[PDB]
Amino acid sequence: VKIVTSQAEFDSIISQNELVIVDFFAEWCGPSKRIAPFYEECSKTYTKMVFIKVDVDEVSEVTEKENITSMPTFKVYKNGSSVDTLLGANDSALKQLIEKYAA
Amino acid sequence: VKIVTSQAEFDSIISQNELVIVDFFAEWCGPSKRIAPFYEECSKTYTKMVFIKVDVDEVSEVTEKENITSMPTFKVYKNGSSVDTLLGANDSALKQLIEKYAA
Amino acid sequence: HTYDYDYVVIGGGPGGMASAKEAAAHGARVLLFDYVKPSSQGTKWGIGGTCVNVGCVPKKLMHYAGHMGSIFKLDSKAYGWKFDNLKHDWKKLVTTVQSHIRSLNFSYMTGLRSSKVKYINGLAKLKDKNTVSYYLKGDLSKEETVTGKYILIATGCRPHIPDDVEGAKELSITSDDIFSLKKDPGKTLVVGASYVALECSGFLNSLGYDVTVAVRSIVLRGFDQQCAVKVKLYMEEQGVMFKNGILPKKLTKMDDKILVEFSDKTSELYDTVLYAIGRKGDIDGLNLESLNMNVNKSNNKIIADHLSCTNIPSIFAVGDVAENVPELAPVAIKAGEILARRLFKDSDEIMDYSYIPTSIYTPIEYGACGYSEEKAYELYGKSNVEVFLQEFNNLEISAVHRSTCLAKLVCLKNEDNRVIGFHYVGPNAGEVTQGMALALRLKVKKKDFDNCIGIHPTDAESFMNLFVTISSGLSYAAKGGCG
Amino acid sequence: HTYDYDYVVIGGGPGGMASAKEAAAHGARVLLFDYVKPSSQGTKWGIGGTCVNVGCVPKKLMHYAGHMGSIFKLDSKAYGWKFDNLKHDWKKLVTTVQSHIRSLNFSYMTGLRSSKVKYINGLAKLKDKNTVSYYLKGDLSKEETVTGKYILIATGCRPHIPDDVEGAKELSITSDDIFSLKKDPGKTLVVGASYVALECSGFLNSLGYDVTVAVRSIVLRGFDQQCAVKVKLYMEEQGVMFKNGILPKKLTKMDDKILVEFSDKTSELYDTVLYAIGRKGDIDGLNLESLNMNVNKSNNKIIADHLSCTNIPSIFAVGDVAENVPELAPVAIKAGEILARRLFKDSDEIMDYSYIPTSIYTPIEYGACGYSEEKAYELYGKSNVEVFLQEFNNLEISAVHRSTCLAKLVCLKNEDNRVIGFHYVGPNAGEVTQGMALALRLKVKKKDFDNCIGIHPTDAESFMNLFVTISSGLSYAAKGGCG
Ligand SMILES: Cc1cc2nc3c(=O)[nH]c(=O)nc-3n(C[C@H](O)[C@H](O)[C@H](O)COP(=O)(O)OP(=O)(O)OC[C@H]3O[C@@H](n4cnc5c(N)ncnc54)[C@H](O)[C@@H]3O)c2cc1C
Ligand SMILES: Cc1cc2nc3c(=O)[nH]c(=O)nc-3n(C[C@H](O)[C@H](O)[C@H](O)COP(=O)(O)OP(=O)(O)OC[C@H]3O[C@@H](n4cnc5c(N)ncnc54)[C@H](O)[C@@H]3O)c2cc1C
Repeated sequence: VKIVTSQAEFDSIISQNELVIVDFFAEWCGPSKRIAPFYEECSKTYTKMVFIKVDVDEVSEVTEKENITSMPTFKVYKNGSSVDTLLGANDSALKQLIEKYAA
Repeated sequence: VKIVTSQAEFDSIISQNELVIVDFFAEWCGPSKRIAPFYEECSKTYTKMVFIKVDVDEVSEVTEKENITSMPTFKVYKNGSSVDTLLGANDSALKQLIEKYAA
Repeated sequence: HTYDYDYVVIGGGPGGMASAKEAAAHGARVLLFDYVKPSSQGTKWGIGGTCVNVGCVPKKLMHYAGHMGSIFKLDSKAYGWKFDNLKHDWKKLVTTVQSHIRSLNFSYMTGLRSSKVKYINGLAKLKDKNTVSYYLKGDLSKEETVTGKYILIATGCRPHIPDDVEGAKELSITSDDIFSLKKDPGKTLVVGASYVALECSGFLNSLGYDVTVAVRSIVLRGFDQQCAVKVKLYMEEQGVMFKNGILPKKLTKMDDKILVEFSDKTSELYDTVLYAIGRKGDIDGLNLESLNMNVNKSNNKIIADHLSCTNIPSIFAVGDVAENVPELAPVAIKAGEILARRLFKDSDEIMDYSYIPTSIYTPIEYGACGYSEEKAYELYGKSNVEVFLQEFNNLEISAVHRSTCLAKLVCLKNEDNRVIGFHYVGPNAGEVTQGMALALRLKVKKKDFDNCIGIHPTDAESFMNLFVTISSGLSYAAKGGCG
Repeated sequence: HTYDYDYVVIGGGPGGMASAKEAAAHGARVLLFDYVKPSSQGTKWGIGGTCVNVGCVPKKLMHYAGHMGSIFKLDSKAYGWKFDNLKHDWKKLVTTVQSHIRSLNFSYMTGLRSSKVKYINGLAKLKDKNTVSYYLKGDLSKEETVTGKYILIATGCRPHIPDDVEGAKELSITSDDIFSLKKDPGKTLVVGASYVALECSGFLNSLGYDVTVAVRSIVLRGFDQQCAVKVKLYMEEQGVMFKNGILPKKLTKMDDKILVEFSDKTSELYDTVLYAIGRKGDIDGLNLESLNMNVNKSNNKIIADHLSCTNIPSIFAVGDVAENVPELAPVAIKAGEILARRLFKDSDEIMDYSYIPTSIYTPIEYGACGYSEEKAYELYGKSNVEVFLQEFNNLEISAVHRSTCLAKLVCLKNEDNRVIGFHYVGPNAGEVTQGMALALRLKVKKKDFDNCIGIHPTDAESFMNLFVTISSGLSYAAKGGCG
C-alpha cells in the first residue's frame, strides 16, 4: 500500500482523486496490524479505489480532523468528502464496505 | 539419638539418670530439623549427658509440662530437675550449653 | 449452686475458642472440647476448626499457588521474564500447605493454655441442661461427665454429599479432602455454585487441570449477579467448563476413574469428583432432641436469638452451627467474644450482623459488603436506589493484551446517596474491600467518596471518581485500548 | 472585554488537562498547550505529563515486572512450581511499557478533543497578564500570540541534577530516562532517598541488577520513620546496598562505564548513575519575572493561595508547579477541577489538602495517610497521642520460610481516639490504604475499627483487631512461627 505522512500530502490525495479509502492504524495497536495484511489484498483486487494507511501517532493533525478515536478506523472518501466510517478489525465488515463503492 | 514417646518413659529417664539434655522439636519445623544433625554429633562427643529428642505433637502431655512454646527448645535436666532452657537453632548457642554441664 | 466449670464449650473452631479465651480473661473456669469426626473419605486434622484446617487458610494458600501460575503463563512474557519447562507439583504444594497448617495447630493449642482454657480432645454431647458427657479420644469405651454453669455449642458445619445420588458419598471428595489430597486431582468435576466451588475450580484450573463445574441455575447465590456473572465469565475464558442446569445422577468407580452420568443422560469420565453444594450443621451426635432444643432443617442448625441463646436458658450457640449467621470466621469470633462478655463481664453489647464484608478468591477476585443491586431494588424500590458503576482495566493487566474490573456502588437517593452496597471485581479484592466495609459502617455517602483523594495508580481509586449511573443509561464500558 | 479564549492553560499534565476539560464542560472556550522539553539525556515523550509518560504508570508497570521476579525466585518453589533458565529481558520490558504508554497518549489526546479543548503542541510563555506567546513545535522561528480571560500555569516539575558535582548532568540519567532506557541498566548507582529513588532501586534489583543507593539524608523524609526503616531494611535483605551519609562528588566517563568518586574519597565503577534527589518547578522559560509573579526557590515553584491564585489576578497555578502542594496526580486533578468550577461555574468549593493518602511501590510496599507518629507527638504532645500497632506475617509469605508486615494507627486520646494517622507496610499497600483513607476523612475512631468485622485472611484485617499500644510497652512482634 502507501502510507501518508503529512497534512498537505493527505488532503492532496483526497483532492486530486475520486475514490479513496483510508486505514487509520497504530503501531502499538493489536487489531490494526491484524487486519493490516487483509487490507493489502483489497489494494490489488479493487483498483477502483486508492488504498492508503495513516499512522495515527504520526500525522497528529489529520487524526484530529477525521475524528479518529479508535483503531483500526476505516473511512471512505468520495469526491473529496467522507461518506462512510467503519470501526473494527473484522475482515468481513471491511469486505462489505469496499464492495459498496468499488465493485 | 533416642526419641521419647510417652509420659511414663519421659519421667523415667529424668528419674533414673543424673544428667540429661532434651531436644523439643516438630516434624513441620524448619529450624528443628536443621539443628538436628548437629545435635547427633554432641550425642557421641559428650557422653557425660544422655541426649534425647521429644516430638512436641506426639507427647502432648510432656510438652504441656515443660512449658514448650517454640521449637527447637533445649532443656537441661540435672538430678531430675530442669536448670537451663535454650530457645533457638544456633549451633553456637547449643555448644555453649552442653559444655556448661558435660565437658 | 456448684458446677465443675463456669463455661463449657463444644467446638475448638474460631467461635468456640474465641468465646472460651475471652471468658477466661474475665475470670471464668473454662473447659473446651474439640474432636474431629473423619470426613466422607476418612480425612481428619488437628485443633482449630474448619478455617485453619480445611477452609480459609489452605484455600488462600492454594489460590496463591494458582494465581502464581496465571502470572507465569499470561503476564511473564510480556514483562520480559523467560523460562523453560514450567510445571507444577501437586505433592510439593500439599506438603507446604499442610506443614503450615500444622504450625497453626500448635500455636492455637499453646494459645488455649495461655488463656487458661482447659482443652480436651474429646467427642462431646449433652446429658442434661448443665451436663456434658464426653468420650475421650472419641472412644466409646470410656464415657465421662462434666457440668457447667453455661454451655456453648459451636460445632460448626460439614460439607453435605446428597443421599439420593448413587455412589456420591462413596466416591466423591469434599473441601475436607482437597487440601490434603494425596493423589493429583487430575481431571476434575466440581459440583456446586458456591464460592467454595468456584474457588476450588479456580485454583485447580490455574494449577493446570482439566476442570468442569456442574452448576444448577446460577453461581454465587446471594451475591450481586452482575459481579457473579463477570466472575463466571472470566473463569470460562481461563478454561473452566460449566455444565449449566445439569448435575450428576449416578457415579460409578471403574478402572480408578469415575464415570459420571448426568441428569441429561450424557456421561463423562473424571479422575476426581468434588462435591461443594453446601454445608450442614454438625449437631446430629449432640443429643439435642433430649432437651427439646429447637433446630432447623435442612440447615441442621440450632435456632439462636440475637444474644446467642437457644430455647434452653443455660445453652448457647455461636458461629456456623447457628441458623442465619454468616459463615465467616471473623463473624464467629466476634459473636463468641461478645457472648463471653455478656455472660462473665456483664456486658450489654449485641453482635451486629449488618454490613459484614466478605471476599471471594476466584481467578478474578470479588469483594462485597452490603446489598446487591437487586436486593436494594427489592427492599427500597428501584426509583429510590441509584447505582454508580464503572468497568475498567487493571493497569498491570491491560499492558499485556492477554473488561477485567468492575467498581460498583449502591446508594439510597433519599438519604443523600448514603452507600448501602459496595461491590468490587478485580485483583486483591479482600484488601480493597476492608477499608470500604469500614466506610459503609460509618454511614458514608457517595459525595464522601467523591471528596476523598484517590491513590494512583490502584484499582481501588476507581471508587473515588465514579460518575456513570445505571439510570443515566450511559456507557460504563472500559475505554481504550487501542481505542 | 473580548479575549481569544476564556481559559488558556500551560501544561498538558494531569492538573492542566483536568482543569481544561472541566472548564470546557461548563461552557468555556479552552486552549491547552503541551510541549515536552527534552531531558538531560535528550529524552522526550507524548501528551499527558509526568504521570503517564515518566511517572506513576511506567513505575507501576516495572514494579509489577520486579515483583514478579521476586515471586519466581522466593516463593514459587515452595508452592510447587518448577522451571529452568529463568532470565529477564530489559528490552522486551521497555517495549511493553512504552507501547502501553503510547496507547495512553492517544486516549488522552482524543479525550481532549471530545471535551472540546483546543490542543496545541507548543512551547508557551507569558507576554502579559492576559497574553501568552507560543512557539509552535517549540521552534523559535515562528512566534505566535493568543489572549485569555484566565491563564492557568500547570507546568509541573523536572528532576534536578546538581550543578556542583562534576560530570553529573553530562553523565547521569533521571526518572525521565529510566522507563525508556535503550541499554540494560547494568550495575547501577541510585542517588537519593525519595520514594522515586527507593522504587527504582527496588525494581532494578528485583529485575536482577547489582544496585547501590547513595544517601546523605534519611530515607523517606516526612513519612513515618518506623515504616521508613522497615522498608529500607527489607530492601537491604533483598540485596540493595546503601552507602549511608555518602554522595558522589565527581563522575567520569571511561570505557563506557562511570567511575564515581564519593565524598568519603572512595571510588567505584558503575554502568549507570540515576539521580533522584528531588524535582524542581519548571517555570524558567515562562517569563514570570516580567509580571513580577512571586515564586519560591529552591523549589523553583509558584506561590499560590488556597484558591490557586498567584499574585496576578488573571493567573493561577495548580499541581506540581505550585508551592506546598503534594506531588500526586490525583491531587493535581482535583485542584484543577475545583479551580475550573470556581472560575466558570461559580462554585465555592475549596481544595482540601488534608488526609491525602499515598502509597510507595518499594519491594515491600508502604501506604500511609495522615500524621506519622513523630509529627503527631510534635503537634499534639506525646501524652495526648496513642499509637496502636502490630507486626505480623503475611499468610502467603510466612508459609515459604524465605516480620514482613506492620499495621499502625495514630490516635488522639482527647477526641476519643479518633484516628489521625494510618500507616501500613506489606503487600498491596495502595489497595489497602484507599478505603482507610476514606475512613480517616469520615473522622473514624479506633473503636469503629474494633467494631468493624475483618476480612479473613487478608493483611488489611490486622487493623480490625489492633490492641498493643506503644505506651503499654508490651511486645508487638510477630508471633510464631514455628514458635
Ligand atoms: C473451603 C472453605 C473455605 C473457607 N474460607 C473462608 C474464608 O476465606 N474466610 C472466612 O471468613 N471464612 C471461610 N470459611 C468459613 C469458616 O471456616 C467458618 O465460617 C468458620 O470455621 C466457623 O467457625 P465455627 O467456630 O463457627 O465452626 P468450626 O470452625 O467448623 O469449628 C467446629 C469444630 O468443632 C468440632 N466439633 C463438632 N462437633 C463436636 C463435638 N461434638 N465435640 C467436639 N468437637 C466438635 C469440629 O471438628 C470443628 O473443628 C471457609 C470454609 C470452607 C469450608
Ligand atoms: C518517577 C515518578 C513517579 C511518580 N509516581 C507517582 C505515583 O505512583 N502516584 C502519584 O499519585 N504520583 C506520582 N508521581 C507524581 C505525579 O506524576 C505528579 O504529581 C503529576 O504529574 C502532577 O503534575 P502536574 O499535573 O501538575 O504537571 P506535570 O504532570 O508535571 O506535567 C506538566 C506538563 O507541562 C508541560 N510543560 C511545561 N512547560 C511547558 C510549556 N512552556 N509549554 C507547553 N507545555 C509545557 C510538561 O511537558 C508536562 O507535559 C510520580 C512522579 C515521578 C517523577
